[PDB]
Amino acid sequence: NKMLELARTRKELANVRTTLDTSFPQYKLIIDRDKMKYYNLNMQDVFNTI
Amino acid sequence: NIILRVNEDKSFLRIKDVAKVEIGAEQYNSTGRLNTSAAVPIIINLQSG
Amino acid sequence: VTANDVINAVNDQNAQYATGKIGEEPVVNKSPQVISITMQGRLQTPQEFE
Repeated sequence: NKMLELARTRKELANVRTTLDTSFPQYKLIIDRDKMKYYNLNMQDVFNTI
Repeated sequence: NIILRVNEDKSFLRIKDVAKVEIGAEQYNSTGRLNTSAAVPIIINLQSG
Repeated sequence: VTANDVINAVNDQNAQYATGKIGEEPVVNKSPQVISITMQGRLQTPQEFE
């Protein structure tokens, strides 16, 4: 974004754009490994269920 | 912190208890020198033709 | 005994190879020499499969 602003404001270039979009919503899965193994659960089984 | 076992006392047996973990190398034997000074040799092969 | 018990026994007791090296860096330092350990599970004669 900083580079694109610099290219926009000067240096004889008309269009400057980036296809990098980081605004996509995501769900970050936080695994509590202590709690996961406290019950006798394998990680692969959990993610197969998911 | 990989959990090998749970001790039934609500305590976890982890790899740190039975092993020593570090970032090492796949192989330690081979070496290289450049005028009595350690170096990484890069053998470059010329393509046919 | 079922045929599955024979399939499992043959598949298990007729096994491939596994090797290591004893007296190798870094666990052993300044060793006089390097020795390789080889273990084979293969069966070759009909008496060995009986």
